[PDB]
Amino acid sequence: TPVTLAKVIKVLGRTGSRGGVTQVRVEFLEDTSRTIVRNVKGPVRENDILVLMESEREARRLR
Amino acid sequence: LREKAKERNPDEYYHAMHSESLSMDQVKLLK
Amino acid sequence: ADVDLHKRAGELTQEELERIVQIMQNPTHYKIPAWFL
Amino acid sequence: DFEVVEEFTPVVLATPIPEEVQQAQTEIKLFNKWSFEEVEVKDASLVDYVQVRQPIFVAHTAGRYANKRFRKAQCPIIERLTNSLMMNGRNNGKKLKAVRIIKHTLDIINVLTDQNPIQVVVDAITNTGPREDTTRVGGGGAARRQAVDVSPLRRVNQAIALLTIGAREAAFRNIKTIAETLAEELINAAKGSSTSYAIKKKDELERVAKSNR
Amino acid sequence: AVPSVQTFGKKKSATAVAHVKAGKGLIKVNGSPITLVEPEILRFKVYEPLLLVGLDKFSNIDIRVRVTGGGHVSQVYAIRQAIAKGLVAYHQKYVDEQSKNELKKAFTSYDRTLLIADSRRPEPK
Amino acid sequence: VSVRDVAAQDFINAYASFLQRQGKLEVPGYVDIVKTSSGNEMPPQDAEGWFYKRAASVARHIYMRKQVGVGKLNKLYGGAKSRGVRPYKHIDASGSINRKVLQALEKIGIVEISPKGGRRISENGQRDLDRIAAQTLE
Amino acid sequence: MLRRQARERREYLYRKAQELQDSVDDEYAATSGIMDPRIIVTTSRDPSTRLSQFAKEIKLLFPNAVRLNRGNYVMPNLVDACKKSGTTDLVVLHEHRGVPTSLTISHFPHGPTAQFSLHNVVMRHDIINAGNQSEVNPHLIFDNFTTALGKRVVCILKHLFNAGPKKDSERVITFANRGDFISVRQHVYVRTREGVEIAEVGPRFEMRLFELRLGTLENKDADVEWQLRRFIRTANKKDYL
Amino acid sequence: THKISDKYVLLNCDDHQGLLKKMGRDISEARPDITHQCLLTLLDSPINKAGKLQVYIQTSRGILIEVNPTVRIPRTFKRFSGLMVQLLHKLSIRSVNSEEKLLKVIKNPITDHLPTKCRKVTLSFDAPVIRVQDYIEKLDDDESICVFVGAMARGKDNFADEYVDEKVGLSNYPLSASVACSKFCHGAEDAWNI
Amino acid sequence: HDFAVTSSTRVQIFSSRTRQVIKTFSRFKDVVYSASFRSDGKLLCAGDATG
Amino acid sequence: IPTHAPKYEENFNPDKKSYDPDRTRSEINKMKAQLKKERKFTMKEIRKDAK
Amino acid sequence: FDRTAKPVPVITSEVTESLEDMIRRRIQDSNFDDLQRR
Amino acid sequence: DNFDIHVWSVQTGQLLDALSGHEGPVSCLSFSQENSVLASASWDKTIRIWSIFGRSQQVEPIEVYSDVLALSMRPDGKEVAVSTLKGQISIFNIEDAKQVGNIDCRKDIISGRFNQDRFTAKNSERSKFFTTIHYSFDGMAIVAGGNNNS
Amino acid sequence: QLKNLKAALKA
Amino acid sequence: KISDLENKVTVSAICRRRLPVIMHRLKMAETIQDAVKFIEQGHVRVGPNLINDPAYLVTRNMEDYVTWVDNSKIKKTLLRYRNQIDDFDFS
RNA sequence: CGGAGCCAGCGAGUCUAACCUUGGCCGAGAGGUCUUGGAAACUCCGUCGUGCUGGGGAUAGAGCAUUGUAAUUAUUGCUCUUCAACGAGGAAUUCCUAGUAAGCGCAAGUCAUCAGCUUGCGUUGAUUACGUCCCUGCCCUUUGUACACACCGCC
Repeated sequence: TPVTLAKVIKVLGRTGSRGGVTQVRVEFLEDTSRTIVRNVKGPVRENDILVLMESEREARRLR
Repeated sequence: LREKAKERNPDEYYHAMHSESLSMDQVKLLK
Repeated sequence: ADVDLHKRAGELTQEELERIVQIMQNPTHYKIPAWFL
Repeated sequence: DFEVVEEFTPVVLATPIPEEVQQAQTEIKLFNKWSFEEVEVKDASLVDYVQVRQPIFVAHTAGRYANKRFRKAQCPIIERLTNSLMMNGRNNGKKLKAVRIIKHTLDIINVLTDQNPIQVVVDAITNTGPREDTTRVGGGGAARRQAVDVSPLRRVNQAIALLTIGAREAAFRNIKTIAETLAEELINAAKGSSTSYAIKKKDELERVAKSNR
Repeated sequence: AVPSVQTFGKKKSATAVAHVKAGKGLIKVNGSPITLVEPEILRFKVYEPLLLVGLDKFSNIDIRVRVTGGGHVSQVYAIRQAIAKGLVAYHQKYVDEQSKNELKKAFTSYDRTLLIADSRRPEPK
Repeated sequence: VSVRDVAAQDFINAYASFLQRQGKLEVPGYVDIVKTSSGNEMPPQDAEGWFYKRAASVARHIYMRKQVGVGKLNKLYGGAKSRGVRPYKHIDASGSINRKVLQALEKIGIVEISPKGGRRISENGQRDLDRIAAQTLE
Repeated sequence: MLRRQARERREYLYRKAQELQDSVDDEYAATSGIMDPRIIVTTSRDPSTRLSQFAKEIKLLFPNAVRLNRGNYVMPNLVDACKKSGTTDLVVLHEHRGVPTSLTISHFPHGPTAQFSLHNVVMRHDIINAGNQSEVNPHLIFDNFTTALGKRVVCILKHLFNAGPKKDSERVITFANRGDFISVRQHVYVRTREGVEIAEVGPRFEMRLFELRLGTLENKDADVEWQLRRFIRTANKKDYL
Repeated sequence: THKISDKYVLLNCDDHQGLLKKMGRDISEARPDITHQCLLTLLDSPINKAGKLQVYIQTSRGILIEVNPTVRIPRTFKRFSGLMVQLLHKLSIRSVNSEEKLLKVIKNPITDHLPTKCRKVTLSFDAPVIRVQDYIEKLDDDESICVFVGAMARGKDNFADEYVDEKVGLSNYPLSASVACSKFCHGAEDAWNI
Repeated sequence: HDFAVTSSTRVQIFSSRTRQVIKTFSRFKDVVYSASFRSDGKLLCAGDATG
Repeated sequence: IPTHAPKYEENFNPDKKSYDPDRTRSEINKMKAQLKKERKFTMKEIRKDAK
Repeated sequence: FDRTAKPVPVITSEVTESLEDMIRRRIQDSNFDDLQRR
Repeated sequence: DNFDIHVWSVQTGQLLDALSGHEGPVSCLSFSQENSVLASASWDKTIRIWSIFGRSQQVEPIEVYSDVLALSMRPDGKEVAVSTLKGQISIFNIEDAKQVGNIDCRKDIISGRFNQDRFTAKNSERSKFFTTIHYSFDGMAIVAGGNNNS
Repeated sequence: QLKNLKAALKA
Repeated sequence: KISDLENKVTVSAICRRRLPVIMHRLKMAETIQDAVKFIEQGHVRVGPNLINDPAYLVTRNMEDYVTWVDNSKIKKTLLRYRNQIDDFDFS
């Protein structure tokens, strides 16, 4: 599978998430344009690139 | 004296703080 | 009985085997004190 | 052409310093054996979370590296490796024991497969650390999983924990010990052989994530 | 009457007093030379003060270091602190100040725990 | 050169080899039986020479310290003990072996009886000790 | 700043001696109701699990309290680090085989340290699963504190609670004197039409004061304002000895 | 078990009248005898005589009991029930030389103590049945096989609906559980040359 | 400067400067047969009789 | 597979002590236990009486 | 003989009944002596 | 003379908290402009990086050699410059706590010979320090002045 | 504590 | 004290804030006769800045920080007699 | 296992003709006798060895002493054999965020508690969160008054 790298730019606070899963608004690197919200598990700062296997599916809440 | 040690005040200063081949008995005569 | 303590038991031929059995059967007169019992 | 001379006398101190030490004074090698130059992280997204840009002499730089959130991602990768390796019930605070077994470990991965041992441990970390993961979503009581991603700090942390606990499980009580079994498990995880416990656990975690994504 | 200078260094409870004076190279810990430091695996932790800057800045001096108290690794951290700050004090007040703050910039660029210690205890959360 | 210039092993086993190939020690005879302590669980592993290594060790040790006695050497050569299920308390070393090795050093001529009791380095032994460390560094 | 702490504690000793001549007391009158006090709870050294869950019960008992870990914290730099944190009270617990025995209260900005033996404890962690504590800032009730030492201990003992609770504020905490044995329970209630019904929850114990020193915890040179006299020939004849 | 007074008594369907309703559940499913018969056929199977198994039995109460291949279960039912509370209380019983250990209680989940790579099936009467021989022969020889054979008397086999995927059985017929596990062990024999 | 000899259950290595035994190798469950060196002189391969 | 027999005891009660093999020390095991619990009982009762 | 001090006051159902009707009479009076915002 | 750092809310003019932490008197403050961390600095030779927002109140001390005056912060919020009493300037990174460099500035200020003196005109450490610092908005130049006329 | 106590004492 | 400031604040108290007698009560000198010599030679700072006039009233909040400067002969000989002369920070 | 090396800090009311010590001698060992005065963990170098293992010492015997008068139910130490049990602990549950968990010894015995222990002292010293109110709960508010600018604007 083609894995892709993508840089976070904003950690969305105040969303109703599962404890231990923080939503984030990541954006790709092959083009610097199209953004996608994902949900990451570990501690995440701003602008540290993370890896994505799925390329198109948007994230949601975790109840 | 333990109380004065716990209050030592580490910046005190005064003028006074600037500074064999023989037997036993004849070392005293030597000195 | 004068055997190197890592020369393992597949070795140790008959003169040393007879010697160590002789030590274990005559243990008094080999300069071993009352440590023995 | 170009020339710069700074010292002029042959500097020899009155105490005789060993020749390997006064050779190491030119460029700091790890354990006076391994250069932190020419070590690059072949993967992206784990640079600035491993840290191989500071040539240290021994993995015992005891500075305060834990009283912030992210400032345990800047002490070097082999110091994090030996500090994660030091812990069990039989040993806590046995860090000179942990340093000497990491010394034997990287020495014998040199004598087997000479790339250079810090290069081997760094791309071992990158191949070990998983990339997708599952969490327990609530659902009122249903045991449904859900697929999330992992930040690079979580990837590096879980990578060093998986390597260390894999060497623990591989020399709990059998023939070898922790040094050579960390060597063999780490070279398997560096090559990518899928025979090590680390890549077994990474493939299992990514497989269950792929399954119930 | 020789130009001497004396510095102190301390981790947890160990204490290291260092006398740097104009000599010919020798570096002593309790009389024994610097090649023989006891725990044998942090010998480079005690070397790297005299390895960041080159031995030619140690050709003219000689260092005698008494060390009491503390455990093994606290003692060797105390010796590296005493060596580093003794070298920068000797270069502060007996050779050029440009060499002094060049040494100080090199030490504080490697790590500033080589010079001063975080000697303030904990946080009550 | 000195004794402080050379490390633990490189002085002690070198001086042990020197006293071995000199052979002027006169081992106690009840060697190969003894345990060097009350808490060991075996005699030493190199019975053809552990007395020479112990003699070299006490030679280095009284070079480094000033004046020692057999009780101080016993307390220093002792250690811990796996005495059983109960928690562990400190033990002592073997006084007969320590007196035998100090008497052997007395009859060689390295040590001598000082005031305030105790045994110290003699002049000939003082010249002798650092020489073999100089040949160690050589 | 050791000369500053020495000068302020010498001024404190003078203020206490002057107040004892011309008899809310002197140590607490600057902060009787303004500052809400903060409380640091620690155990002795390498605590047991039962002692640790008792310290958790005490932290849950009176609020604005943290349960600070105690392993290899040296006592003088512990109390001066607590001073530089700028909190108000320290509470140390000493156990014996899981049964807690000493409760040392130290109002550490140059204030008094009382010490209490702590006889018959009951821990809700090893009896009752009924839920969380109420954790409201409580009311306090005190039974026959009439001696001057009783007023002193009720001052330094109720000046560690949250100041000015409301009417609805549920839980009450009692300190009853039954012959120099301050019995402590704490309850929640409702108002029935017949009356009131209480609900026992949290710890229960009784503590006897045995030292009350004017200095801080670490010094041991502190001038004793009061300590009990176990071996006079009239020990069991009066109260607040 | 039930400590009544006297001492323990097991929980069968047939050992009393109303201890099942006394504890507060149904006498229709008080079924440990199919567990005893099923485990003794799994132990006396020839693939167990060759030693290619390890039998994790469990209950509804979350416990996990591992038996070795080398276990000689007592042949009767009364001696088996006498062994059962020794297991359920002492949590560990020895051999005749008492060095080794053969009937142990272990932590949860079963997926922890299972091997690294393993295929997960159940007993499934409500399933298109694959032939067991070429079913085991289909996959290769690096991932193990586990069957989550229910010892239910009546009900739904939803107990392992969190890891098990391949819902497969042996027929659409009413079989016994001993027959189901013996068919799977004989299919493993024909697959692995026993 | 070194040579390895292969006795029964005990492989020794000698040095050429002094010609005395300097190291042994005796973790061999049977008689040990072949002792050889790698060409970088760093590791000793010993084939024994157990396999 | 080498097969072994599980050691256990019929009508196994955890509250009762196990089947003692040796009759010569069964009674001393029963009594060195009873004695200890009865000693604890009598010391606890006399100190409650004293208080 | 004679003894130094009164022993530990053992907690009996009578003394917890007296403590409970003390505190319930006290909060029926609502005479709890807390601090004040001053 | 109460060794603390007070903070008030400017929406409702109340005292938010008595944010303590030092051991002596503070002398110079600054908030950041990118993360809005506080960077206090006090005469216990210590600067103190505070993060007071968002459930944490994270403290981080940094320990300078001599006494400390005169803090200023770079306008990109990545480092903080501090003067000392031993005639020096230091700069500290704040997402880290390591230094970057120390400008030595005790040889290039000329205090004046007072008319009330016995001593000389240069050796007397009268104002051989910098009572106030500021960064420049590009981020490189630092201007500094003290109780002397330089 | 208060939830279940008050609910059980009123109901 | 509110209304009895009529009787106590006198010369013997308003001169007790002076830097010589505060120096002598801090035991930084033998007597006033050479305490004035020290603080006139300009060895004694209070707070960060050096103070030379020997009529200075050290306040309440500055009595804690009236200490000798770094790089001075008396600080050097004090640390020499105590034998703790940490010569990294100038003395 | 066997040699070898090496670093602490709290603490300071004694029998001084029988207590405690520095040193000499005796015995493998414990201990004795004669005179003087009043630091483990750790590190290094060698030997096994994946085995109820040598881990492990419960129990039994044999022998040498010290003390309890006189062993007479073995006073405790040491030496050699005898090598039972025991293989990291289910259901669940509790605690814990940095010189912390934890490992390690060393002192003292401070009017209440504590000798089975209690408290101090140092030694070595990590992993993981440092965010979120989704779950469990707890608390507060639902007149903004607080005086600018801005925002909200009937629970």
